[PDB]
Amino acid sequence: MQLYYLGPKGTFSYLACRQYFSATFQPKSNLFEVIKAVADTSIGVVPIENSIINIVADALAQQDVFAHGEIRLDINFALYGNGTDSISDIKKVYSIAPAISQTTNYIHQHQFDYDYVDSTIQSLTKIENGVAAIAPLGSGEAYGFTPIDTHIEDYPHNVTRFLVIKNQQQFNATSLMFLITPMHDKPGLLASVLNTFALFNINLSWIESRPGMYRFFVQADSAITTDIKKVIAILETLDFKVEMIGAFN
Amino acid sequence: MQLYYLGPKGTFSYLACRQYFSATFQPKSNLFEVIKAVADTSIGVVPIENSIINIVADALAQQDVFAHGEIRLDINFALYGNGTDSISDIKKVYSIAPAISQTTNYIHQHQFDYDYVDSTIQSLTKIENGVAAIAPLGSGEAYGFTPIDTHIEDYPHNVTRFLVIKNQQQFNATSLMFLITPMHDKPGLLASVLNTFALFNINLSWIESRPGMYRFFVQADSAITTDIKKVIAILETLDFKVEMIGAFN
Amino acid sequence: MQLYYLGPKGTFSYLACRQYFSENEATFQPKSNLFEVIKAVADDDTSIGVVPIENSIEGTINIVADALAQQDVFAHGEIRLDINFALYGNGTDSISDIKKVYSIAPAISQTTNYIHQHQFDYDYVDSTIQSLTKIENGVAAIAPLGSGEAYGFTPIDTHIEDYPHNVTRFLVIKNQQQFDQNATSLMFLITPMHDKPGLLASVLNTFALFNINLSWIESRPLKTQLGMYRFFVQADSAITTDIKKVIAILETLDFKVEMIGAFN
Amino acid sequence: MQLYYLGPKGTFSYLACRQYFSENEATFQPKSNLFEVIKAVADDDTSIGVVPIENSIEGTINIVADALAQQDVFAHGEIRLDINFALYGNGTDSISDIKKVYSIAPAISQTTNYIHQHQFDYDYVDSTIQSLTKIENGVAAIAPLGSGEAYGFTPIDTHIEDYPHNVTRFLVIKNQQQFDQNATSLMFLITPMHDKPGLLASVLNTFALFNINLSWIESRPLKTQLGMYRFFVQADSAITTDIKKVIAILETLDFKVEMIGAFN
Ligand code: NA
Ligand code: NA
Repeated sequence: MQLYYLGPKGTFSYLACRQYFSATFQPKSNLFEVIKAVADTSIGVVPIENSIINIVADALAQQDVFAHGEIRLDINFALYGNGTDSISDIKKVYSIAPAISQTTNYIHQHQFDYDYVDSTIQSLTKIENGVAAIAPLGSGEAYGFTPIDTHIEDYPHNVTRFLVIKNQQQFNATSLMFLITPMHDKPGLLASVLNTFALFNINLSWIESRPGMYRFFVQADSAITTDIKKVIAILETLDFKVEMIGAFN
Repeated sequence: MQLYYLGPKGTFSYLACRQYFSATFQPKSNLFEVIKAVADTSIGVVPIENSIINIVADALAQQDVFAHGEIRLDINFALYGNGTDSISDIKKVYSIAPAISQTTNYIHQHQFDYDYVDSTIQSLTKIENGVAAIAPLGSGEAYGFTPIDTHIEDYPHNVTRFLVIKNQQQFNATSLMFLITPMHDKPGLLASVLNTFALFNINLSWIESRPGMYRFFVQADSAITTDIKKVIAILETLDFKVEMIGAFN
Repeated sequence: MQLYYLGPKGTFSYLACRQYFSENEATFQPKSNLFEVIKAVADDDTSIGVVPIENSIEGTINIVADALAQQDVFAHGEIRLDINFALYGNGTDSISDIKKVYSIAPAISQTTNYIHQHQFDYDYVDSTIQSLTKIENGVAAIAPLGSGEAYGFTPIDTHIEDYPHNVTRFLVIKNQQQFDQNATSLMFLITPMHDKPGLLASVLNTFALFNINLSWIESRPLKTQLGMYRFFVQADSAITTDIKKVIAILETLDFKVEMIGAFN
Repeated sequence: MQLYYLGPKGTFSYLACRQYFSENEATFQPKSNLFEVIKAVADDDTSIGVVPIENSIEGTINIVADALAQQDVFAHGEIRLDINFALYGNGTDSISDIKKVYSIAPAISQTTNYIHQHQFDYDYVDSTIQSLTKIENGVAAIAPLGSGEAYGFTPIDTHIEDYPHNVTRFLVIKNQQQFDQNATSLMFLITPMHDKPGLLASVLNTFALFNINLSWIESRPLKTQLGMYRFFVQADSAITTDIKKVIAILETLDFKVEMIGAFN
């Protein structure tokens, strides 16, 4: 049971693999390579919402891969030092760009100097007297480093969402993921779609547009119900191609 | 007139700077750094739709930066060789991961071996006898390289969209960009919004959700009109915070 | 205090007045037609009137809806009347004896399956008391259930209506515009200023947004211009912030909105 | 061929029949009430009937709407009649001479500002010919414009209605259900199977989706159950693919849909 995910050890992907469903781990260098692998009858963990995905949504649409589960990662950044450098000894920090913005206020509270690095790995490289790396919690410790502080990010409940993927359309599910594709351009296509679910009061937890026409990624809090089959009928009558790409709990 | 954008010379950002509004160029290492700079009373070019942006949408929301123009880049990949290696001499190619997926069929038509590289710069490094780099057209030539072929991507009209940004809320505009933020959670908030514009038949060219609540990025094909002021009134009555973040032609 | 309604005695209006009011807290004042009823309420400051508003079986509610639109009169309550009928005869006859019935037109129309099942011959009369005067051996009157006993007659048969849940809704009306004020249903007049496609949907979509039920929706033509309409709507809500929201939205959409009623 | 309508001669129905038909392609058959009209059309296979459907000023359209719902009768066309009135007198009198008018109730209600401006005293009569019989020195009849000249009288004054664009819409009805077939407006009966909030909006929202205008929307109560309704809708469209789409959607939403009319 090969579990393909974005590596190396210590990424968000790996953290969510581990911290959630604690199973032979197979790290991949980026996501194209993890989707390919999954699409051998194996498993994959891979982000969809707000990561630090075109590719993912896209393979989901190709029917190369299907979503059987969800995992929501508590985004969290730590500060890693050289071993009892105390926080007040940190002169300078090193982190990738998206993480500097996640933690820009922390940098400021403390008036750290800072600059950028291609990797969290490279962040760890820079650690020395008066130098700390901002990286995800649970991640510096893969390579023997101990946080100076933790929950470092400016905003309190930032979350990334991860899908469990397979090459198996094998979906008692109580959340459903749909690709809804317009067969022609007209005004208000997204509106059509949202309104059809809202007829039936089917709450949509997540919705996404992707290509100047767009197709639609929607996720609904509800089981396979007769109401769901109705909105499907209506959408098809409205000219939407409808394929279910996820079903889970 | 410092023009801040994502570098180095030969990125999509730079290409759109150049090919569109052909002006003192100031390349930046990534986008956080270009938004900061813009937010000195200067200019910025920066992508919003489908790039190969959390950060961008986010600064637009902070009112740190405002959009005064649009540029749509014809995505396009070329094949760069060592100088009359003909296409049939290419054994292997090197490119970043998102570009391999853009061109996966081209790789296959020709049965190239392939692997990944951190950069287009690094792609160019690998060029030798029997080795070619897949990179954006107009980009290998910044560093003296000539395409083996061009329009290499699998799908024909992929496009990225770029905003012209400023630290100036100084908006005769005929496209309008709004941040619409819900003051509370209830079902169908996005629906509310789309339906209000559709009352007035105001076509929305682009719409985006971002944070488990969401705020909304919408762009409307219409001027500052009395109808637009109406939908604004309605949205405020519905409890949406409304700020205009873009206005252009 | 005056209670105007459509007479003569034994109409459905009259019955609604009996069901819903004491004779010893109102003086009953029958009028000849609905125009007169509304006119009397309009001019008598210590009056109410009871007037059909939904599912009349005789005569149009438009005249009532127009009085309300022009604010000649105001709605201060509603009452629902079951529309049921009986067969009234000579005290002797059984149903097997009846050869012929006489009835007002509205009553025939509601009891036609009845009339047919029984193969009665029939003819029309101008009023229920008229009906009653045709009674003799083998002749019956079809009348509002309980109207024959207002004149000293007895049914041969009752509950003879063809449908069981036919209900006419009446308004209790007054010439004063000041309403109960823990009101739990609201009536609005809503008038578009310009012609636009989908005006009614607009209105209904707005109330749905705040999940507020409409128990009644009526339209009437402007009459001052071809093609234009106004809307009558009754909402199950007290006057709340949600309600002020829909009015604001409707006004932004260029409808004028006015409360024409409020009660329980 | 029979043309049933509400009499006697000189009603608005009668006038609509004159405006819209030859006497020499129909035999005119007045009936006493709308129930009789609909009943005659229902039983006469070579018949039409002309019957009010929108903006009646006298008497309810519900009976017509119910006949249509039960498919006793079918709509094969519509005609619009201007509702206008004249003052009819003794050939001698001028308006300055008139002390008193007599009129049917519906006519008083539409000419009341008129009556008031001129300070006529008035009273009611049961029909326009009755009106006409009250005429003498200082006494006039208010009647449908062109109905006095059906009996040999002349107006003292015309176009005396208080509003200029009051229009009653009539249906041309038949007991056969087979329609014109380059039809450009469609009438549907649409009935929900279950009670749900926002049923009417559902229907209207569905037609809007395909940008199809509704020129008329009416509701009627089920009557077999409390609380339930059916919907009458007239759509400006021929029978197209868009139309088949809305019906499919409506049926998916658990309405039954049936064509009750189709014409131009
Ligand atoms: Na009953
Ligand atoms: Na007129």
